[PDB]
Amino acid sequence: SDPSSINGGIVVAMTGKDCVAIACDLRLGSQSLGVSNKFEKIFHYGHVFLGITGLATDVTTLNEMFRYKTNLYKLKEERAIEPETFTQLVSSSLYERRFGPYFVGPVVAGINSKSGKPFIAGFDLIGCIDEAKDFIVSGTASDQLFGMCESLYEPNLEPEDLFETISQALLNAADRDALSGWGAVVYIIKKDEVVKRYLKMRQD
Amino acid sequence: TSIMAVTFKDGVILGADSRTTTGAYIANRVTDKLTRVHDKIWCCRSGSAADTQAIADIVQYHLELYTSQYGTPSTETAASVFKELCYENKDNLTAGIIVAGYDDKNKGEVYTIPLGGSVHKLPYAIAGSGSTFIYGYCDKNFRENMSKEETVDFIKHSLSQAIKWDGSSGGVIRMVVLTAAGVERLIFYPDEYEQL
Amino acid sequence: TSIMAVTFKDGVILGADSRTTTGAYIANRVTDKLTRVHDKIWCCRSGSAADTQAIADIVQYHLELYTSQYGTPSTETAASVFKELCYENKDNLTAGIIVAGYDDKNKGEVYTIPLGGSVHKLPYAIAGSGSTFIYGYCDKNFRENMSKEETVDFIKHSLSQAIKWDGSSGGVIRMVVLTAAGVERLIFYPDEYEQL
Amino acid sequence: QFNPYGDNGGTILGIAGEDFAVLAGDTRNITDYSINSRYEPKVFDCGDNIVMSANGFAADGDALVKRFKNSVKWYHFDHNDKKLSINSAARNIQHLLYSRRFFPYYVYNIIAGLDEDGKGAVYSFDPVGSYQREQCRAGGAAASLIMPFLDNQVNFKNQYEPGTNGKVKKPLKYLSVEEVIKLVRDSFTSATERHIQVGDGLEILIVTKDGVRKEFYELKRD
Amino acid sequence: MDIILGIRVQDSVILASSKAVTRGISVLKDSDDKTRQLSPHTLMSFAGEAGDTVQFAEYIQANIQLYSIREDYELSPQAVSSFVRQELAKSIRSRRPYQVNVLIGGYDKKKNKPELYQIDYLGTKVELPYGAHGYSGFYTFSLLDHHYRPDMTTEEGLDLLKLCVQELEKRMPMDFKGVIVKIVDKDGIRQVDDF
Amino acid sequence: MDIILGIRVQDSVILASSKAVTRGISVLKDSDDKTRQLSPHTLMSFAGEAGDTVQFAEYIQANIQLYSIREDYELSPQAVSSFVRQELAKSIRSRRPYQVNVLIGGYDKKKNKPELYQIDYLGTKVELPYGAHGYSGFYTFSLLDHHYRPDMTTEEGLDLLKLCVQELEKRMPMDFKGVIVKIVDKDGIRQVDDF
Amino acid sequence: TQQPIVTGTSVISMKYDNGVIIAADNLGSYGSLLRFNGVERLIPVGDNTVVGISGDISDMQHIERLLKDLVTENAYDNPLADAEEALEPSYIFEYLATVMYQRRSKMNPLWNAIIVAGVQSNGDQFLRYVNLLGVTYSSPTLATGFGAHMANPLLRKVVDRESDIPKTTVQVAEEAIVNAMRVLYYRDARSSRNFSLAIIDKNTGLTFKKNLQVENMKWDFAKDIKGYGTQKI
Amino acid sequence: TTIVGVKFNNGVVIAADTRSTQGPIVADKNCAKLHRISPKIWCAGAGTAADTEAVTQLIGSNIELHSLYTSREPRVVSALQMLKQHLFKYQGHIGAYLIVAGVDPTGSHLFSIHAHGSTDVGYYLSLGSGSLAAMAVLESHWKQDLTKEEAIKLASDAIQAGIWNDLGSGSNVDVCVMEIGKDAEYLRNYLTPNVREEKQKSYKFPRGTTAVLKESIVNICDIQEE
Amino acid sequence: TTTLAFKFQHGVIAAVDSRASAGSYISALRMNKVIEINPYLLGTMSGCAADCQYWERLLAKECRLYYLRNGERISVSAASKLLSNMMCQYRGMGLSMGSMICGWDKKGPGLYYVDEHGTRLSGNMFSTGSGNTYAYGVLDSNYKWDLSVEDALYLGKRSILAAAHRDAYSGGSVNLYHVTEDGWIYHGNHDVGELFWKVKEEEGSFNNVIG
Ligand SMILES: *[C@@]([C])([C][O])[C@](*)(=O)[C]([C]C1=[C][C]=[C][C]=[C]1)[N]C(=O)[C]([C]C1=[C][N]C2=C1[C]=[C][C]=[C]2)[N]C(=O)[C]([C])[N]C(=O)C1=C([C])C2=C([C]1)[C]=[C][C]=[C]2
Ligand SMILES: [Mg+2]
Ligand SMILES: [Mg+2]
Ligand SMILES: [Mg+2]
Ligand SMILES: [Mg+2]
Ligand SMILES: [Mg+2]
Ligand SMILES: [Mg+2]
Repeated sequence: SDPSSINGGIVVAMTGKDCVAIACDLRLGSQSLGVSNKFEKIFHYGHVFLGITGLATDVTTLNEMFRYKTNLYKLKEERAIEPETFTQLVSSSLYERRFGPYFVGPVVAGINSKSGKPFIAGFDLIGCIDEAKDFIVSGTASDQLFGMCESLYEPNLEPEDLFETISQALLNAADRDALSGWGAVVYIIKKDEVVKRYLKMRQD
Repeated sequence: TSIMAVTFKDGVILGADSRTTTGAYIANRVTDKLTRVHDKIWCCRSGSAADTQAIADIVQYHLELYTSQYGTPSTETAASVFKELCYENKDNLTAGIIVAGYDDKNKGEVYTIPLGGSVHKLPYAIAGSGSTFIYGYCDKNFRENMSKEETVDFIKHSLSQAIKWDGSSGGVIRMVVLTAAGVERLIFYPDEYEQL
Repeated sequence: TSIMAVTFKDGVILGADSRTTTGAYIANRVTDKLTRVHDKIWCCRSGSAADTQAIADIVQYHLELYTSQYGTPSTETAASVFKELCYENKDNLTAGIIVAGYDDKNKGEVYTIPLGGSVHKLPYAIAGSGSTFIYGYCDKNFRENMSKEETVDFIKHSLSQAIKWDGSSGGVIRMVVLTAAGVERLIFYPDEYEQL
Repeated sequence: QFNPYGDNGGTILGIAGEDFAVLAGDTRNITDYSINSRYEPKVFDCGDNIVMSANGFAADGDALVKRFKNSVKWYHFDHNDKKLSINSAARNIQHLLYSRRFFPYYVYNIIAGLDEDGKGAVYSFDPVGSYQREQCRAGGAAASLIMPFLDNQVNFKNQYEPGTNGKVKKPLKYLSVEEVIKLVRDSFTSATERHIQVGDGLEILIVTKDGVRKEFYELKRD
Repeated sequence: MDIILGIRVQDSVILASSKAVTRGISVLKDSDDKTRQLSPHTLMSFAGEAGDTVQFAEYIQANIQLYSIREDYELSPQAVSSFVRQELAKSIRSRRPYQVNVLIGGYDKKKNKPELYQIDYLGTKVELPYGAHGYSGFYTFSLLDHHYRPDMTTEEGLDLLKLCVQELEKRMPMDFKGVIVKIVDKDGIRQVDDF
Repeated sequence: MDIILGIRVQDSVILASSKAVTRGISVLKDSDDKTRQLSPHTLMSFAGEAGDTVQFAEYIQANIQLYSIREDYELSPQAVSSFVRQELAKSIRSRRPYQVNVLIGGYDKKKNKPELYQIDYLGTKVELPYGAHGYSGFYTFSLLDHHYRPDMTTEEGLDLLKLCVQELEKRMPMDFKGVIVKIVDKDGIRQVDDF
Repeated sequence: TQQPIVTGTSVISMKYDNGVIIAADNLGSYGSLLRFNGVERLIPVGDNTVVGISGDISDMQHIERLLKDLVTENAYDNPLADAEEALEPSYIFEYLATVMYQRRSKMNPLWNAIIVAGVQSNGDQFLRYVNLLGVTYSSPTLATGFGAHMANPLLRKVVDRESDIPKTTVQVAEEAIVNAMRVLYYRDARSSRNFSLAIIDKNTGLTFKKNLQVENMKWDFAKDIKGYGTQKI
Repeated sequence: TTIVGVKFNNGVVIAADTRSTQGPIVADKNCAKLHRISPKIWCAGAGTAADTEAVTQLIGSNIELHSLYTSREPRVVSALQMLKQHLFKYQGHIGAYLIVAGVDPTGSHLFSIHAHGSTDVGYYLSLGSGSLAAMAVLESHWKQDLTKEEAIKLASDAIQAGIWNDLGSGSNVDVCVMEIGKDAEYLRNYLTPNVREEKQKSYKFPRGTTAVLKESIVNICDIQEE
Repeated sequence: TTTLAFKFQHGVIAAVDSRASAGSYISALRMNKVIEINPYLLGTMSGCAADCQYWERLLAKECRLYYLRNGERISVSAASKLLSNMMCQYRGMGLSMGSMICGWDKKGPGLYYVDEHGTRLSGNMFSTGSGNTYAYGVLDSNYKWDLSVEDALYLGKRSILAAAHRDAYSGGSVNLYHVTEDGWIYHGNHDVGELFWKVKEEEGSFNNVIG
């Protein structure tokens, strides 16, 4: 019944030294029933990454909407949108449905192409921004992720170290959540290279 | 309902209106709400008439039995019996009772027992739906050690105002005077108290 | 809330307490409930603060526009604007307003507008949760054509009792005097009115 | 309508070593958004080298502990001062809990001690009496924050040995008391940060063959 | 309606849909075809609330047929599935949503690949090798998880489908009156008349 | 449980009862015998809420078996049916009633007559030539009203019963997994193993 | 199950170096009506304990009687009733806590919040809370109802932890309590100006102060406040 | 949340804590609750966080356009009037509870605003779950004719009361001082009394600990030439 | 949960998962859902964990008392009936308990399904819990009476795996039991995480899943 927990799923993002990481599980379900193990929840518009948890129809719908809006932004501005700007766009777009909201928990991740500064942000379903320095969490295992991230995280981690930290935070949180898991993906993001890694995890 | 009990120099006076309603219909316009539980211990009843009649009847029974064994009971003792009934059966009762009596030792005493079954000893007490409208008047005009005539006027004026504003209150004003001299019943009709 | 407006020989006086509650918490203990809609037309507000502020602001706007076109409006006209808002939006409002003003022709006038949006012209009016406790006192002590000092004492004593019994009422007593002489604001602190 | 239950917050944590056991809990007591006490002990030495904590609704938790302590007392009277083993205590507590199957003790209970072979033991319960022996368990408000961390750092879950790439797991080496206390302090420090009902103080009870020892550590008071 | 199944094999997509229609306590029909051809190489099966299902399917059919005539070109199964999803996602926030779940089986003539899309009434789209709606998956997915290969023939796909229906017929309380099976491949859409 | 039928012919009573048992969305058993022998010439079938049915039937069975031993005598079907009715009428005003509907088929050895009694969970008893409980009668009574004669043979009774089950299997939405048929006559109770 | 009718508001308390202080106003409210103005909600038990009660007054009067009867019963066949075997604060509290938890377990609670303040035989300070649910806790400062939200913050600035208790004098503690009572009068709509205060000291014993008033109140700044936004007159 | 507003001699100061929560969980430990409507008009909000932001940015936008239209510096009564009329229109469905403070050519101002559209005036105010803890401090220590330094102290002490005693409030103290004839000074993290202590252990993993199935380069660049 | 049990030529197989849930939160990864009532009697657990543990351990008390009074092991039929009678006393009081009583007695191997409604069913194959539908799918298509002990153990193991994969409230590990006329034999704890990848490779199943 609760739209934010019908399909299940989780997203987590972390900052490091001159890098950011964002990761998600691959499960899509109908409550107890597992339907897909290939439902990726992370999208990118240029070099800005967006992870979305919650109701799958709204996840799909919002991706298509922000693809729409960022493609027009780029045609008019003659440049790719930056994370700080995209974050405001997400917040604006969600609040315009204040009394009929998308049931989602979005997470922005990326590096400013000009300043080189790593950036992450989170929102509630209605657009309130959470601009944290350390990490952002979202999904049905958000409590589990908060506990893992708060204990495992330390600032100024290198890309290959940050990978291990975010992977372990996600994996162990997902293994304590019935509605998350069935595979996982981690994006490691640097100023001019992005690596994508599929994790091996228990399939129950 | 508008009921009150007031202590004064020579003892205590109970006062009440005479209206009983079933919604907006006046089922009885000459009700006697001043009820006797002992020779010189009377009570004013408010709330469910069934509940308050049942209680006062049980109290009257207890005090009659007390008297047979231990002699004349105190006003405090009577209030304790009311309380014990109102408190232990608070889930199934809707009763707001004022207890008033005269001793030669303790003189005039007034106890009020609201819904929950708590007891409060006071110089004077007011209760019933019409009491709300005279809290200010009674507080401003009450004095300790008034004369009988002063106290009768105080109750008459007070209940006159309660009747004037409360639709659930009305009819005649009944009063019972409790002194060493005995027990005096009084009555005051609309044409008397309305023009005050 | 405890609010009242009283006419007298030289004009009219509005009075109010200063307590605003959110349940049992006192959100504001120095509220100003005496609000101006025109130079010498003021109102006392009761009910939803949001609703009564929104209304009085709209009324102030209408009377400012009236004045620009047709000259100084009557107190009756101001009460009609309040009424029209309170009556037509009665399903979505919880407002109990007392309107009071001074003309040189009509002198001091008082109108009360309870929940439904009806209008009642009166010599004096009381409203708010604390008014219930002083219906009897105010009815007994009000006279027509009182002096300014008599009227101030009447309001002070009345609201003192309302504050004393009503938990939703309290703080300071604010008053606004409306006469030909002008507009005088008054204030009375607890140490003054509590000992009455 | 009268609600007979309440929530006094708090969080508890039990870890079993090779020859020891720990039972920790924060000392904060709360209702809604207010603090009742910054130091209200939650973990108790119940006798016979057994420690216990009933977390959730404090009134029910205090009643259960009080009843079990009493059960230990009567076990000595009835059975010639025989030592109540940890497995026997656990089974006894199941029956105390299920006596109220239709008006439950609203608590998550954990006990810790040593088994009859001298090895560290932790037993965990649900509010109605289902219990089982475990190596690691967090209970209470921040249980969902802490448990995954313990799966990772105590049982080395999702951890593999470098170079093999997921073919060979991390071996399950036992933990010392010094290493366990670090995980406990870090668990509660992390929970204090992200959970509003956790903080003020941390009290740890360590159980060895030598007896029951206490350690106290301050936590953030916001 | 009740049960709709779908499976994507090597060179085709197979859709199986129940034949029963019930009003009150009476089965009014035991030969109902819960499907519409959207285009020569795209088939959509459907299940949900009474009336809404057919109305929605026919509305989609009309829109795709309109596109085909306008452009003289068949839309890809992916394009059709996205169009259908948007209509359902649009519908879920309407005054009265259309309570319809669909499977879209199509053969992409450009890529020479069969494609199966599962879309529920909320507008939740997923591409799958095999799919179902409602309770159908609870009984059948364990068999499909076990037996399914991507290089299966159409005949092997039908045999695995028979096993799924047999399991449904054994463990489901409801009598769905068998299934109509249709195959979608490079040559178009055809019905298996004996099943 | 679901469907229980009964028919009284010339010289016997025939009871047909479904084989299905369902918990949640899964059919746990397709060979369940919803009946108990109360005495050598008295059979009771039953249907109602889970658990209550068997508990009630076995409780009745124990009471009749106790009577048989005590008196060394078989109670008449009428006497047994009255005993059962009273227990249900007693039950309906209890704290938690037993939600069980029954058919009692018996052969009265004294009168040399078959007898069928229908009793619902309220304690509503009726003697009938043919009977059913729940929705079963909605489908079958029209056939029985048409074809039934009182001088029918046991074989004709079974053929008419087959027609009733075929109608149920066609028009009922639920799959009740066929029926177990039992015949009660002068020689006692026997089961028709092929139906 | 019931609902409270006539109620008493906050009870506040704190520990200091040689004992405990407890305070509560003298009001008995009937919903929003300030009905009864002479209600004592601090009830001494012997010369070493004071029980402060908030919530339902009829249930308070019942508890008041249980305590009076407890003293009577303790004196029975007890030559040391005014010495070694006198009632201790810890005994009185545990009795009440037992009663409260039993009544909630029968779904017929005493609709109260109680603070038991006193000094034990060994001179140790006793301060413990119990309510209608049978929930118990202890702290250097304790307060019921609104006092929990407004008084505790002020009293915790004086005694923030256990180690601040020996550093806190009776003059400082009393001053903090009296200030807290003033703040409650400003901000609690079901409070009164009149209140009672009790000090239990291990040296000077039990001091029970009646008919105290909130004084030194700030109201003058109200004259300057006009309107609700834009009004100037 | 704990927020306060305090008037003084030549201006007004507001302050807030820095904890944001989603239930009993702390989402952000260093949230910025002090928002800007105009350069010298700042507000702070409790309740629904998205509503307090949206309504603040909306009115701030309209205030800026108004200021440009009238060639005048924005007034606090304008922000107040625009906010309450907006909130009243949505009948409390926009859960914005704000303390609004600022300086303008008329002088210094301090208002509170509730979600249904009611406004209040005061010399000292408090809002949020920690409002009672803060108000106890304000009622104890506030006086007439405060100085700038006394008012900042009173304000931050009031916020601290909320931090320590209210579970909905915590972490740091933000302050903004608006003095007449001066630029407003925003003091982000004016106080930092809740720094996390050093952890006992480092949880940095050995490289290779996590099992991996597939690696791939993600193309974030546009389509290339040649 | 997911549990199953079935009779076959060489006795009865019993297989269960080990997960426990409190909403979406996985409260336990490794719970024993089998009770060893006696050397020839087993009991599976599904539903309220507390109810399952209390009543099945109370059954074991009552089954032990039977042996002492009669000098003979209780039958599977009688044991299942005692349990179903316990359920009938707390009829409508809110218990939640689904169990299979597995064992070997004089009639040979025995298997009974019992639930909180007092239902008692005899049969060759049963499966209970949130993931029973997934297990039935594998069982029904692969079950025979002529199964070897090795193949039968694998079937029950593979059937739980199917459920653990699809059902969100089933998983953790698999516990296997084989009941013979010499008593039950425990065939170990099998982590689903490791078992899944192993079965995927060796069997070729779960082709859709990537690994
Ligand atoms: C499936 C995992 C879930 O349906 C299975 O049914 C298990 C069966 C099981 C049997 C024996 C032992 C353990 C599990 N059921 C549960 O896990 C039940 C499901 C359930 C939750 N609420 C509920 C259920 C069933 C029927 C009515 C209501 N889950 C539980 O019993 C929950 C309450 N228990 C726990 O989360 C905890 C357990 C057990 C446990 C905890 C928590 C802590 C310490 C020890 C044990
Ligand atoms: Mg999982
Ligand atoms: Mg699973
Ligand atoms: Mg307006
Ligand atoms: Mg007052
Ligand atoms: Mg904390
Ligand atoms: Mg879908």
